[PDB]
This record gives sequence, structure tokens and C-alpha cells, in this order.
Amino acid sequence: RGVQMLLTTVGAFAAFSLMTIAVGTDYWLYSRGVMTHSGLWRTCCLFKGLCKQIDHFPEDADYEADTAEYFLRAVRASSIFPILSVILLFMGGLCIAASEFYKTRHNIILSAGIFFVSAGLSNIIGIIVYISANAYSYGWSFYFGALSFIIAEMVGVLAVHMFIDRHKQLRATAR
Amino acid sequence: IAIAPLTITLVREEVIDFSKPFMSLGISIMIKKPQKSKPGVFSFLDPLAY
Repeated sequence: RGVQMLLTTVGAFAAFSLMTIAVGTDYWLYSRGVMTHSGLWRTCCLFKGLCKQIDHFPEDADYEADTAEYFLRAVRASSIFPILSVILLFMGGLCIAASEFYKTRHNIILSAGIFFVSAGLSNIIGIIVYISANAYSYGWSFYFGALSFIIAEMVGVLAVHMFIDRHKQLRATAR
Repeated sequence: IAIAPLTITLVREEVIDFSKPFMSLGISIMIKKPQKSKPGVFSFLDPLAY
């Protein structure tokens, strides 16, 4: 019963704050150019102890053949997909907390569930973008981001499962 | 005497002497090398046909 609400909320704040922290730092920890870490925006050294704007997607030594550097490198730049996960998750918790009251038996829970799982898809796809463009160790809050996507996925499972539960109540009492 | 990588032409013969040519060559075109390109999505289907 209410276990759906519990797992739902703890998934919301869990994967949400976890995605935010993932945006914070600890996304890639390795030797810099000398070792440092970076979170896809700016790297911070151990001179040492300071930071520098590191998401310089263009670098002044290349060839840039045809839509490879521009399109892909730009896509990885500004971290669009993970921000898409941010907005979509925001709609997740917001629309579930909306599903608290204002019954609307069928449409809402299913909707937020859909945009929520697909939000997870945006998260994983974004991770793919990041690991891709980066071409040695990873940051820990990176694992926090992936784990956030996972817990999100399970939360969506419980979501849709609760939705078809409501369908079972309605069609059940229908006879 | 000129002992050097000098190109031999008519007008240069028109003023001085050259021995028999010892090393043959042609005009050459030089460019910058690009980096080894990465295929991308194409690797899904690239081989075996067009």
C-alpha cells in the first residue's frame, strides 16, 4: 500500500539529490595537465588547490573534419542530456507530489511514471555521451549519478506497478 | 664550381655548363597530416558492403 508512496518519495529525493551532487564534482579523477578531478565544467588541482574552467570543448589544435568535432563535442558540451535528466526528474517529483491529491485516477501517475523512466533513459544516454567524448580513473559522484539513474528506474517500476494496481481497483469494482 | 642540389633548366644551360644528371626527381606536394580518423556510428554497418 503506502510502501509505494515511501519508495516513490525516497526515490524522488534520492535520485534527484544524487543527480545534483553528480552535477557538483567527482565525475573524473585522474592525472591532469599533475593530478586533479573534474565534473565536466571545471577541473580543480590538488597552482595546486585552485580551479580552472575546464569544459573548453574547443581546443586550438585539431582538424575538425565533418560534423564530428562540432556536433558531437558540442553535444557533450554544456551537459545537455544530464540537464535534461534534471528537468525531467523535477517533473517527476513535482508531478508525483501533484498525484498526492486531485485524484484523477488514471492519467497522472502513468504520465509522471513515463516521463520519469524515460528521464532515466536520458540520464544513461547522457552518461554515454560523457564517457564517449572523453576520448586514469572515474569520479565517485559519477557512480552516484549512475546509481541515481538505477534507483530512479526501480522507482519507475514501482510507479507503473502502482498505476496498474489502480487500474485493477477500478476495473475490479467495475463489475 | 657548383656542387649543390641545383635544378637544371634550359636558361641555366644557356649560361653555364652541367654534367650528366646524377639524381632524378619530380615536383612534390606537401601537406599537413590529419589525425587518424575514428569511424563512429558507421561501424555498425560499415563493413561487408555499401
